[PDB]
Formats: sequence, C-alpha cells, structure tokens
Amino acid sequence: VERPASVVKELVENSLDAGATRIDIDIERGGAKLIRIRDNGSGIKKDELALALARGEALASISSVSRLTLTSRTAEQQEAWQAYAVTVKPAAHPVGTTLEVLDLFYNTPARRKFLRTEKTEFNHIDEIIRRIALARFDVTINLSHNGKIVRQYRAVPEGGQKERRLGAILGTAFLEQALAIEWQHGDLTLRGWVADPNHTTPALAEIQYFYVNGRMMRDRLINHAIRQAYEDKLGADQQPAFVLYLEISRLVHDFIYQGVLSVLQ
Amino acid sequence: RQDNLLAAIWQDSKGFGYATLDISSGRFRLSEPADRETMAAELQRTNPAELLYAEDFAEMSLIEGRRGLRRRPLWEFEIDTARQQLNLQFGTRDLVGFGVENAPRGLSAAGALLQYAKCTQRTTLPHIRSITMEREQDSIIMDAATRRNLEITQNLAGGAENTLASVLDSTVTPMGSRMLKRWLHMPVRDTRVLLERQQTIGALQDFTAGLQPVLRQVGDLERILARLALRTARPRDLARMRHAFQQLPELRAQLETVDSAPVQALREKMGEFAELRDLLERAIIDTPPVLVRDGGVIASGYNEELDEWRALADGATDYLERLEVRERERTGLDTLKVGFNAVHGYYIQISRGQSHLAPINYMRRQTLKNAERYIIPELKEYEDKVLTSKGKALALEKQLYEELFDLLLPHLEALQQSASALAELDVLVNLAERAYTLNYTSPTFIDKPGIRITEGRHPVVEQVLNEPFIANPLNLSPQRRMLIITGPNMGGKSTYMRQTALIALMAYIGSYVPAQKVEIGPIDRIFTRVGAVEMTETANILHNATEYSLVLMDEIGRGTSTYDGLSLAWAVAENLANKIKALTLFATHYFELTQLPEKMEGVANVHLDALEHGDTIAFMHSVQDGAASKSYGLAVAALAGVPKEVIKRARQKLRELESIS
Amino acid sequence: RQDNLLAAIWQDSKGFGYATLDISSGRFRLSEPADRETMAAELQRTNPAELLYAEDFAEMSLIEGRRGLRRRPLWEFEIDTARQQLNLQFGTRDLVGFGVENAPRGLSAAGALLQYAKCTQRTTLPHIRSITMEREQDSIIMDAATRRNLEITQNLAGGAENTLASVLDSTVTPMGSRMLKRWLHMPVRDTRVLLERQQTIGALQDFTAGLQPVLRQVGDLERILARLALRTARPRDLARMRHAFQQLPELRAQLETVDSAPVQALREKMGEFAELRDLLERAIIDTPPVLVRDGGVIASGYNEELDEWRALADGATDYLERLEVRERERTGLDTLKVGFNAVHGYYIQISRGQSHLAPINYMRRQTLKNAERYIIPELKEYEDKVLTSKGKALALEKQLYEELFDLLLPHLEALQQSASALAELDVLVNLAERAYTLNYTSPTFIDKPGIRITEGRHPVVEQVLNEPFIANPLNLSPQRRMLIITGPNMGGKSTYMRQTALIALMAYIGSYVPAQKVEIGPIDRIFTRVGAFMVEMTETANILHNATEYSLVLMDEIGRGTSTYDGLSLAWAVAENLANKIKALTLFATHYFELTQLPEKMEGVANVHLDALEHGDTIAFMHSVQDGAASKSYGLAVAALAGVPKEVIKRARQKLRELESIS
DNA sequence: ATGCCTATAGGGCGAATTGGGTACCGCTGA
DNA sequence: TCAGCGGTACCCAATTCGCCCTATAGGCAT
Ligand SMILES: Nc1ncnc2c1ncn2[C@@H]1O[C@H](COP(=O)(O)OP(=O)(O)NP(=O)(O)O)[C@@H](O)[C@H]1O
Ligand SMILES: Nc1ncnc2c1ncn2[C@@H]1O[C@H](COP(=O)(O)OP(=O)(O)NP(=O)(O)O)[C@@H](O)[C@H]1O
Repeated sequence: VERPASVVKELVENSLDAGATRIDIDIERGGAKLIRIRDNGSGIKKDELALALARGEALASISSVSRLTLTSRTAEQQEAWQAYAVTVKPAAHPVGTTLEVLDLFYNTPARRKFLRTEKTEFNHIDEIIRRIALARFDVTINLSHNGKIVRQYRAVPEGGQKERRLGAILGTAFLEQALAIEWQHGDLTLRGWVADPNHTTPALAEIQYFYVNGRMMRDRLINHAIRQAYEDKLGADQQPAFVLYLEISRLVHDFIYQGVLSVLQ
Repeated sequence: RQDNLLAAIWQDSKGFGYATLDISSGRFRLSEPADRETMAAELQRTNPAELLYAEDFAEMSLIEGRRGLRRRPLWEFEIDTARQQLNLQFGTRDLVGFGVENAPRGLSAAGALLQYAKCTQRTTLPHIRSITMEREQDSIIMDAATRRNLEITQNLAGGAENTLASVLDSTVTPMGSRMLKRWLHMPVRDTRVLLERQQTIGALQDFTAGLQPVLRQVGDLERILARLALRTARPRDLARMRHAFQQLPELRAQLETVDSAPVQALREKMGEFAELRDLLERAIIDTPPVLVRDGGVIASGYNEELDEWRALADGATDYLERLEVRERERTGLDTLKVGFNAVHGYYIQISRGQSHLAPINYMRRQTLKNAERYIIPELKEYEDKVLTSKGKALALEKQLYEELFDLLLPHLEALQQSASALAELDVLVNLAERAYTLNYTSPTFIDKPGIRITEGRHPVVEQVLNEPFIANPLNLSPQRRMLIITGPNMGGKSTYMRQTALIALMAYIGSYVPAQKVEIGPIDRIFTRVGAVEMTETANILHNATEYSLVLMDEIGRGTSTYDGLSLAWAVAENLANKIKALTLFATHYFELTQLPEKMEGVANVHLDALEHGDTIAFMHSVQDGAASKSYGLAVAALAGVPKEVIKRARQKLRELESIS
Repeated sequence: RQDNLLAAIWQDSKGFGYATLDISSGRFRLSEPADRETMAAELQRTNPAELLYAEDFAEMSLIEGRRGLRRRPLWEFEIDTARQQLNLQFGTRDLVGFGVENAPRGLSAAGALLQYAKCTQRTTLPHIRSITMEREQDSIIMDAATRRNLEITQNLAGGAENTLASVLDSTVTPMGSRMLKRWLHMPVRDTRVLLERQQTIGALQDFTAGLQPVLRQVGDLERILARLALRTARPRDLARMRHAFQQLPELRAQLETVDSAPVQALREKMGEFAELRDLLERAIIDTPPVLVRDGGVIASGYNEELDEWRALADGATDYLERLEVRERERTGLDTLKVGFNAVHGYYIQISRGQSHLAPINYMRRQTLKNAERYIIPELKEYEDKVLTSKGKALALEKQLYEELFDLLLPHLEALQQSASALAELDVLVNLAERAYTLNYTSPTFIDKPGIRITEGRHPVVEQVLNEPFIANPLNLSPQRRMLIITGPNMGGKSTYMRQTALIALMAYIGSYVPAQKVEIGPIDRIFTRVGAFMVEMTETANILHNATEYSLVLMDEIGRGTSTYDGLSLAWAVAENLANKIKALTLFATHYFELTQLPEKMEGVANVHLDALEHGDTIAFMHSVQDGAASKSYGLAVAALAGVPKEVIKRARQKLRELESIS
C-alpha cells in the first residue's frame, strides 16, 4: 500500500464493508499529511476499534506505518471511541466509522521517495475514487484536495439519474458520447454506458472502466473485443470507451463482444 | 369604536419619519416610511385626531387633507433635544433598548411629539414608559447584534471569512455577491416570492454547472451601468458589457429548457438585447485600451470619417522608409535612419563621422553624443498631417463614444432590470449549486409560528469544521415556543441556537436550508444577544418581539451575582412564555432555569449531553430532552491549555463547594 | 555549568524558527530569530547537547559550529503533524493557549523536536506540560487581545473611535498620525530613547502652539516621497512638497529657540533642501493643474525649449485670455473660465446658475456639478494646433517633470529621513499639546518591577466621559504585586484595571502619562482577558503560562462559565497561581465576592471595590476605587437604568428575596 | 536485451490578488 | 459662492501563486 491512492482504496473498501451511503475524503499536501474518511455505515464497537488498531488487520497495517486515528460511534447510543497512532479515548461522531490518517509515511523515507509529486498522485487518488463511485452509485462521495472540495458525487437512489453522477465522475463529454447499454443473455446480465466510437475523444477512449459484480476488472482481451466492435463500426481503430456492470468466464467474453456490438450497431 | 390618537411627521433629504401616541393607553410607536404612498398609508392606518408637522415640511400634500393639523417649529424636531428629552422621560441613558436609537428621521417626529406631549398634557405620563421601531417591511426586522453574531457578512473579528456570506458567496460575478449580501440582510417574507425562489432553485440544481461559466463572462455589469448613466464609462467597461450581451442568447437558450415559470419570467426580464450587442461589436475593437483618452477604441467599419482621419496616421512608416531610402541614396550616408521621438517628434539621425557631410536642407533639431539628429520641411510638413489627424480622429473617437451613451441610455432602465435579473440569476444559480453541493432541503412555510427541523445542521460551522457536524433536530411551535438549552462549553448550546437562526434566515431568502427536512412558520423579527451593553439589547427584544418573532437569547444573566442574572432570566423566560409567547431560544448555563418547564406552559427542557471518560470528555453535540448534568469549565480548562496542576487544586476546591451544595 | 539540552532549527523564505527542551527540568521554549546573527547567538546562548537540522537547511554555516548535530528529514518539520502531535502531547485542542499558535516558523522546529523528543528519551513527559514563546525582541510584548481590549488603535467593535489613538491622534499631518499608530503598536522600552522623548516633549509643551500651524502646511510629505521614488508623483503633490520646503526655514527657526538636544538633533536631521525649494519655485507654476497629463505644470523661465515648444503656448496663453474676455463680454457671464482637459482638450466652464444663459453656438462637452463645460469650433481648431506643439512641450514638460525626480533623488534618502523626522516632530509636538492640554505627567523608569501612580486616570475614558474621571492612585511593587478588584456590573471595576494598562503603554511611548505622578518599572509583556469559555479560558491558559513576574495581567469577568462553582474554582486557582507561583502584576476585575477571602489566604493580594450608592430602583456609581469589597448585587438597580421594564425589575426583586432568603 | 508504457520536472499559462492609478467625494477655509 | 484641492474609495492590471502539460527521459516485466 505504497501509493496514497491504494490506501484510499483500502479505506473506502472498509467504508463499503460498514455499508456507508455517505463517504467524505480529506487530503492534505497531495494526500500525504491527511487521509480522513468519515462514513455513516455500521459503527465498530470500542472493543472492535481496539483489535482493528492492534478488515481490522488492514487498519492495524496502516496504524503501524502511519499514526492512523480511527473514531467510530456504535449504533447503540454511545460516545465514539478515537484510537490515535496507541491511545483509545471517547470522541464525538454520528453513528458510523471515521478513518483519519497522519503522514502516511511516519516510518518510511523510501515510501516518501516512492511518492510521485503531489498532484499526479492526487490524480491517482481521484482515479481510484472515480472508479469506486461508478461501481457504487448508492454511496455519496465528496473529494477534497488540500482541504478544497474538487468533486461532488451525489448518492443515486434506484431509478435515480445514475447518468448525472456518471457525467460528474467521467466528465460531461463522456455522458454525451455514452449510449446506455443493458444486455442480458440468459443468466449473463450486463448494465452500463458505452461512448459512441465515431465522435469519442481520446480522453473518453482512455476511460474504459469495466466492473464485474461491482469490482473493477481490466482485461486486454475484453478491451480487444470492445476495440474489435469499435473497429467494426468504422475503419479507424480508437481505444474502447465502456463502463459496464456484469454478473458472471471465456464464453461470457464471447457474449460481451456480441452483447456490446448489438447495442453499438 | 374610535380612539383619540396623537401623531407627528418629519422628513429629510433621505426619507420620512413618523411617531404616534394614545393618551388613553400610553402606547408610543415610531416608523421611517421611505416612500410617499407608504407614508400616506401609515397616516391613513393610524388616523390621528391631532397631527404635528414642521413649518418647512416639503411634501405638504400628505397632511393638507388631514384633520387636527398642528404647525410646529423646526427646532422642536432636532435629534439632540429629542434624544435628551426622551432619555430623561423613560429614565434611560440611551434609546438602544427600544431599537429606535439608529432611526433619527423617526426620532425627530417622536422628539417633537413628546415635547408637544409634555406641553399638551403637562401632567405625569408614566403610562408612557417605552417607544418601539416597527418598519414591518416584507424584509425581516433584525438588530445589527444578529448580523454581527450570526456572521451573515462579517465575523466577530471584522473579517468576511467563516461567514454565511463566504459559504453561500461562491457567486461568479461580484454584482451577484452583493445581491446575495442584500438578501441576507433583507430576508424576503412574501411566502409566494420565497416559493418562487424555491421552485427556481430546484429546477436549476441540475443545470447549475452549465450556466455558471456563462455568468462569469458577464462581470459586474451593474456598476458599469452606473458609470454609463454618469457618462463616465471606460472602453473595457463597454467590452465587459458587449461580452455580457453575447451571453444573453446562450442564457436564453439554457433557461428555455428549464421547467420553472419564475425562471421563464426571469428569462423574459433578462431580454435578448441582440441589437445593443451588434452595435457594440461593430463600434468597438474586440479588446480596446484602458481609456478613450488614448483612442484606438472604435473598430474600423463603424464610422467612415474615423477611418479617413486614421488613413492619414496609417500612411506614415512607408513615407519615412521612402524618405530614409531616398535621403540615404542622395546624401550617400548609410547610417542615415529616420525614427520617431515622443519628446521632439520624427527626426533624421546620422553617425557623427557622417553628420557634417549632410546637405544644407537639414536643419539641426537634436545634438547627441554618437550622432546628429535633424529636421527637414517634408518631415516637418508630414509631422503636422500626422499629429493633427491623430487628434481629430481621437476627438471624433471621444465624440462617437459619448454619442454611444445617447444610443444606450434609451435601454438603460431595461439594462438595469436585466443586470438586476442577471445578478439575481447568479445568486439563484449559486444558491442552487450550494444546495446541490451541500445537500440542502426546501423548507415549506406554515401559517402559525414554529420551525420543525429534521437532522438539521449549522450551515457555516459544518463547512469549516474538520469533523462532521452532528445533525440536530428542532421542534418549535406555539405549543413548544421555548427551549431551555443547558450543557457544557463546546456542548453546542450556541451552535444549535445560531444554526436555528441561520436556517430561518436561509429559509427566508427562498434558498434550500441546511437540514434533511424543515417546516417553518412566520418569523417577522430575528433578534440575537452576545457580549461585547447586555440589558440594553435584551430590552429591545422584549419590547419589539411578538408571538411570531424569533428570539435568540445567549446567556442572559452575565451580570453581578448568582441571582440578579437567574431572577431576570426567569422573568424574561416567563414573560416570553406567559405574556408574549414569542418563538424563544434561551441557551444559558442556568441549570436553575430547568425548573421552568414544570412552572411554565410552552417551555421545554433540552440539553447537549456530554459524557466524560477518564480525564478527557466527549460532547455528543446532540440535543437530548432534559438538563445539564454538572459543571464542565474544569473539563474545558485542560482543553484550553491550562496546566492540570491548577485544575487538581480547582477540582479539590470544587469538591469542598460540592459538600456545601 | 553544563546542561543536557535538546533543540531544533528550521527556516522558510521569511526567516528562522527555533525550539529547545531540557529533560532535567522540562522547560520547553520556542522563538523566531528574524536575522542570521540573532539565530547564531541563540544557538550559542542555549548551547544544546543535541541539535536538529532539516536536510535542506540553507544557511548551514550557523550549525556547522554546534555539537551533537542531527540531520532530520523535511516532512518531520511539517506544521500539520506538529500542531496535531503537540495538541495530543499537552492534551489541548489548540496551541493558542501557549501564545505560540501564530508562530508557525518556530513550531516547525518544535514539531520536529517533540516527534524526536518522544523518541530520544522514550520516557513519560508530564513535567513537559506546556510550550511558551520567548520573543527575540525583548523591548515589548503585545498580544491581539491587548490591542482590541485596551483599545489603543481599535475599539471592541472594530472601529477606530474612542481609542487611545483617536485621543492622542490630534496630529496636524497624516504621516504623524501613522508614526503615532506604529509607536502604540511598538512601545519603545530603551529607557534612554523613552527619556529622549520625555525631554523633547517637556521642551515643546511651551513652543507647541507656534509649531503646529507650520506642520499642518507640510501635509503628508512621506506619501508624496513614496510616489516621487516610484516616479508617479502629481504636480499638486510637488506643490505640497514646495509648500513644506518653505516651512523648513520657519521650523529650523522655531526649534532653534527650543532648549532640547534631541530636538536640536532632530532639527539637524530635518535639513533644509532650500536648493530643492528653489528648483520647484522656479520649475512649477504656483498653483498647477491636478495631473501632469494636462501639462500647464512647469512655469515659464525654467526650460527655454519648453518655452520654444510653449512659444505657440505663450501666444496660446493670452489667446485664452482673449477668448475668455471676448466670450465673457458677448455672453455676459463673468464665472466663464477657459481651462484644459487631456481627454476633451480646452473647454469653457460656466457656473450652473449662468450655464443655461450661454448661447446656442456653445456645444455641450462636459456636464459637471454646479458647472457646465462647453466647446466651439474656434477653440476646437485652436485646441488641435496647441495639443500638438504644446504636446511636444507637454512631452518635454513630462520629461522635465521626470528630471525634477533626478534633481530630488540625490536627497530622496535625506528627504525620507527629514519626512520621518518631521512626522516624529508632529507626533512629539502633538503629544506635547495633549500633555499640556490634559496636564499629563512624565513617568520616570526604575530597575525593579512596579508602577507607583499618584491620582492617575483612564486617558481615553476621561476624554469620552461627561464627568471628570475620579483620578485614583496605584502602588505596584514585587511586595504589593497583585490586586483582587471586586465591584458592580457596569460599575467601572474594569476602568482602574484598563487605566493601569494604558498608563504603562503611554509611559512606554515616551509620552507624558495620564496621572499626577508615576514611577514605573520594567513591564515587557502585556496580557489581557475580556469575554468572548472555548474563547475566554483559551486566553486565560495563554496568560498563565506566558506571564512573568514583570508581565501586566488584566483579567475581566473570568469564570463566566457553566456554573458559579466551576468559574470560582478556576478563578481561585488562577489568582492563587499568579500570587503563589508566578507572583505577576495581575488586575482581577470579577463579580466573585467569594474570592474576597484571598487577601487573607494569599500574600501580595489586596481587596478593592467600586463604591455605588443605590436609592430605590435607580442607582449612582461613584466610579471611585475604595479598599474593600462590593456590598451586594446591583444588576437589579442597573437593569432599570438600562431601560428593562419595571415589571421585570419588581419581579426580579420579588424573585431575588425568594433566592436571597437561601443565601 | 528491449520496447512500449509512464510518471516527471521544468516551462507555459491562467486565476487569484494587492499595489497603483483614476474617477469621484466632499470640503475647506478665502 | 467657489476653485481648486487633497483625500478616498474602488476599479484596474501587471504581478504573484498555483495549475496544467508536453517533451524527456526512465522503467520493469518479458
Ligand atoms: N454540532 C457540532 N458538531 C461538532 N462540533 C461542534 C458542534 N457544535 C459545536 N461544536 C464545536 O464546539 C465549539 C463551539 O462552541 P459552542 O458550542 O458554539 O459554544 P458553547 O457551548 O456555548 N461555549 P461558550 O462559547 O464558552 O459559551 C467548536 O469547537 C465547535 O467545533
Ligand atoms: N468616573 C467615571 N464617571 C462616569 N463613568 C465612568 C467613570 N469611569 C468609568 N466610567 C464608565 O462607566 C462604564 C462602566 O464600565 P464598563 O466597562 O461598562 O463596566 P465594568 O463593570 O467596568 N465591566 P465588566 O466587568 O465587563 O462588566 C464605562 O462606560 C466607563 O467608561
């Protein structure tokens, strides 16, 4: 977990385990000094906070490397319990778990050398937040760089405008090009949006975030299958631009090609 | 069923001032109707049996159709005597506790009325014990104590950071920032107009992002129109106006798709203004210089004769190049160079070795160290046709530029309306963006006074605070019309009290409110109390506050004892529950007042529960039905930095005090 | 002899930051040495057994000569972690209560030091329960609370009215008002320099009336010099300078008669620059136009070539005499005046009463307030030929106007010195006026800490009040080193408190002090308390740790908290601390009559109170400090005097005696 | 070996920003 | 009245600070 973005990914995964519908991510100095995530999901007990300090083991890993302070209020009316670094004491927070981080590299000057600038690594933090937001429209995500909110991703209810938030996540130009693709072949169920190949910009073509069971998966062959379908529409061969949610493996890929091709054409 | 009512009226250059008195009851009122019809309506409303007017009253037409008229001298309406006489009548050292102190126009009438009252009656009038200011505009009545405490535009320090302004003021244009600021100091209470904003804001929530960039192109058109009216406008000001004119077609298109009749009404108020945009494009260069003084403002193709006088100033470099070439050929001097000098004009410079080899036609103009500069008749003649043509073309530029005011002023009124509408759009679109960003809800207005907040939050404190605000519910009604809020410091007493005040004010700018859900009733006067004086402001709130008024009492009883403050707070809370029944929030440290809910009807015990574990403490920041458990200054003292060694003595001192009580 | 001291140092683009820690005692200090030699001296002074430095520390030469040196990474000196770690160490929610919060440069050192400190000894640090700033400048120490509370330049509201500034600021010249304002924000404590002011002020009290009018002629010469240096000065700015230059002989004459060596030194520093006076008198017209852009600035006879380009303008000058007269005759309007404008050219301005009496030949050019400017073809034709040749005169007039800087820039340094000296003269003549007017006394400075005031008064409150202040004395020494001041609400217990603070501050601007007689000792730090616990006790925490034996403590309405048992208990401990441990000069304005049992408990403390006589519901405050305690509560009696309804007052007195029957 | 990918740091450009310049505001003795 | 006349608020506009970006190398699994 050398990249601050990879740490962010782990903390959001812990917020998804809580089942939080509200995520707020705080970043200081390119995301190195502060990584505060507050969540409204299940609140781990003061005992569950103590063993997580000592998914709990993954929290212990960041606590040893950095001075991670985690405060969680239990569903049972109670003071939230805030575990620094290794001190656990009462705190004020609504029902849920908050995962604050001090300089990620408290004991690693090599990991500081591994940090790439302050903005490019934040752009990597943005990318991770950009990918999980698509997978989970249900959970609100508010992103702030150096304490300045950059992106306002809004929790979408079932039947709500997933496209609006999708448009916010990947930019308006993607949404315009994006054609809603929902293909079900027997048990295999595909839902999402694929950008129109002819007028697709290179930046939209780079955005090809494929989610299998709400987990981001990149396969060159799956890309090649969508790229083939893009090459079938028109002679020019541009990078495939597809955001999809599929529940399924190689026979599927044959019907990811046909399923996408039929909607595209 | 009529009464014998006495009154007075006076005016200055600004507006009108009014006062009344019933000798049967002893009621005394004050007002400042700004316009004529309001003033005529107020005379018509009160209908005084006896009316006073100053010998030099300008707008006599108001009073020449009234009964029991009295012509009074001017000096009687002087504010100096007025303040002095009224202070000694009420026995106060100031009229701040009537909320009339900063209403001198009206106090001229009141001052003249009382001097006349002390002369008409000439008996003891202790049945006159108070005056009150009642400017019952669609605007909320707020003392500057609210505006300095709520930090609407100005924080306690005097800065404009951590304000409700700073938060809501993400407005792209400055004239939007100002209209936002006026709204927040003048909350609209025409429930229809408020709903017109709430429906507008709901519709633009989606389209907010697309409109904002287009609005940032406009700039401060409102202040440009102020310079346009004065005929003192600058070319770059007119460029910003043209840049704004080009956006009106784009905005008319974006707002056409938006489903909201108020938006469609605002879209019509905005206007196409294509003809004014076309004239500015044809006339002015895309980016002209700062002043018209310099010229180079009006683009070629607008005026033929401008381009004629320009054509003289454009036939220059080639003329001198041919001269430079011809004179270099004829004389045989290759260092001969014809250049311009801002001080002396155009010259012919030759190197010092070749300077005295020049012919007899060359007249000495400038002697240099490395050269000798000259002037000749052809240049000197050419120098005249340039210098004059510049000035005449430039003079025509100033005249045309003034003529452009004659073409724009016909629409000036319509441009101000459009500018106000554009400024209003920026505010609305900004508020729609903030509501979209900060997940704000639309509060719906009811008939009876009361605020029902569902998991509501402090709109400013939540933004700048690193930790999330703990959501706070409120249930105010004429049944639960007061809440005794006790607890610790950093309990959230003042936050939950000031969060309620902002919520009301943010609801009464038609903007989406910082809560999950709010249902609010008529709040006509928002009044707040905070330490720098104390008794002065509380009295103004007692005298002015009605059944409908929102009262925000913060620690009444910062006085000179345990009991002076408690006794007063008890009487004030009783008064506002027993007599006035105003919407009152009484956040105080007086746990003794927690015996009011059992004493009074309408009062309810609430507190900010704080649970102390180890030496440190946790404040739930959550409003619970009950009272403060104990003292917390000891717990806070450490959190303020104080050495624990002094607390170990202070806790021991508290233990001795606990044994007594 | 030898100490085991841990220390750290860091610098930014602005200056240096420094911190230390002794593991033997637990003293934890911080500083921001601005310059290099101060920073070298501080390392040399402390002599730490172990010293931290950032890998990218620029000025290494400082630390190449110290022992036990440690090379640390940059990230450790980050303020974010520093604030977080130090908050957790002390258990505070902010470092405002150490008075170091607004010293981030040093807190980088402190932050890096503690992270290292918690790790070097790896022991419990309960003895290290506070950090404190030791200012590299040991002249004066003024926190924001003091400036906002004593109201030196800014009242409680934020206005600059009824301040110590507003009172003392009767300065004739604006550059004097600013030098007065800087002095108040930087009270001098070089006893020599203070006495240099006190001797100057004493000598000028007599000559103040003669000099003030001469100083008012000068105007803000300092801001004119700022524009002259930028080469952006205006003719009417140069006219004020010429007007000021004409006064220098007059000022040199009036200050010559004054017997004060500092005045005679200031008189020599003042200079004359009568050469530069001669230059401007010859160069510029007596009363020139607003801007140089217009021209018509430089008087004829200075530059001949300006006169050659103005040969047309010389013919043009009596052409405007001939057009103004002809048009004054023809129209019949005597207020008709012909003047120049860079934007429009030459115009004909007529007074508003006579504006509409002008003929139809007159075309509207400029509309003004109480005037209407016009244009006619003859003038508009004449305007063109003049604009161009007079333009080459104006370009030369602007070129000669720049050359006026080239003739003034040799003395520019000396003019700034002179301007500062003239500004200083205005301040010290202004103070000499105020002291003469208000019969202020010269306080004499002693070596030991303490203020001995004889019938002293509040310098601001006495001016704004409609009643002559009841002047009262003060006897502060390291024997009588504390006063517990009890009294009524709006009683005026905070006056004698605040009057003491101003007296010290007014004494430390070398100005004559508001009292009959004062003898004052070293007061380096002024620490103040005024209401609005999350804001109030944060200041009280800062005044406790920072305050020394010499520091002047002004706590007002302390313990306004969650009860009468929390506020008292803290107030009791604070009063004990400042009398028992610190033994600091403290002025404790409070309502806690229970604390009146501290003069018998503590050594140094004295009971005082503000006499107030109440008859019925109305009350009179004597505003006179008497040695004792407040008889009872008066908020009832005041409440009516504030205007609160008698229904509340009666119910207050009816509820009072139901509560007073218990206690 | 190696060859397509990838972050990077200096450079370029835009957005805030406070000093600097202008139009405006009383206004002040004469 | 009155003609400057110095002040004063406030709107620019070059400057400063932060943000972006494209050639410039490296880079690491194959
Ligand atoms: N709902 C809240 N959620 C989180 N922090 C809060 C909340 N309300 C108040 N605070 C914190 O409490 C402090 C503000 O004090 P506040 O609660 O407004 O005054 P108080 O309780 O009356 N104390 P005092 O001013 O001394 O009389 C700050 O540290 C806030 O961050
Ligand atoms: N001699 C005096 N005559 C008349 N008024 C005075 C006199 N001395 C002081 N005052 C004023 O009396 C008022 C009382 O002081 P003020 O600060 O308002 O109350 P306090 O009790 O001193 N302060 P506090 O402890 O915070 O309640 C102020 O307006 C003083 O300026």
